[PDB]
Amino acid sequence: IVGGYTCGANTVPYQVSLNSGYHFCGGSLINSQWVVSAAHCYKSGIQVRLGEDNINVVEGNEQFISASKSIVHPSYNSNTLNNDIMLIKLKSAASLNSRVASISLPTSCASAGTQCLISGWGNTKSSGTSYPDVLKCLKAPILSDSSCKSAYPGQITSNMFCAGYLEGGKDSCQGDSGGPVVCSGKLQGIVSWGSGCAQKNKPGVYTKVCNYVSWIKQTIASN
Ligand SMILES: [Ca+2]
Repeated sequence: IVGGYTCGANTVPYQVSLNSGYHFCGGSLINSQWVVSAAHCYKSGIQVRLGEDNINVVEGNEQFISASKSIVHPSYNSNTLNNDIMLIKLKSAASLNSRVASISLPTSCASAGTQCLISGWGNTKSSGTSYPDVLKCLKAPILSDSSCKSAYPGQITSNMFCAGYLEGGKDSCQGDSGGPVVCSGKLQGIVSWGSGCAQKNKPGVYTKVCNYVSWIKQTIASN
């Protein structure tokens, strides 16, 4: 997260870190046994780390649980990042409490102008590299479909929305991928892609979660 703020420990209780020896992507806990992340975060050997603030210090609220199964969206295209969503089932159920909690799925899509909270352990510089140990946050609005398409000609599908600031300076970044965009208490987006980070006229691009709720629910019901 570029241009954000320190969230505060365990204030984003649905935020997870995906670990394969190291933090490599975010995710969102959607019930005691399932995480939503970005398909471009897929790899084998995932440990899901819940209840994290400092990802380099054991602070006392962590739950570390191996993935038992990963399910990349059937229609994920890694070239276009269309359908950039995956589900991860945990080998055991998380213990849910105030610091480790699921985030509600949307019943309806969000609209341009709604403010949302984007979070993660990704890069904090736009012309630099610095990776934080503690969770970072950014409040940002959803942008219009037309401004999104104008920023990224020929690239925005019906499964993508933009959020952030066209002026630059405030965005998600490398290492935030797979993490949440939460708007009025609902998971509306997944950190997906963008040209650089926090560049002028290059807002963040997010997977549009509301398009996937039917797939999420049926997948959970049969797995
Ligand atoms: Ca920790």
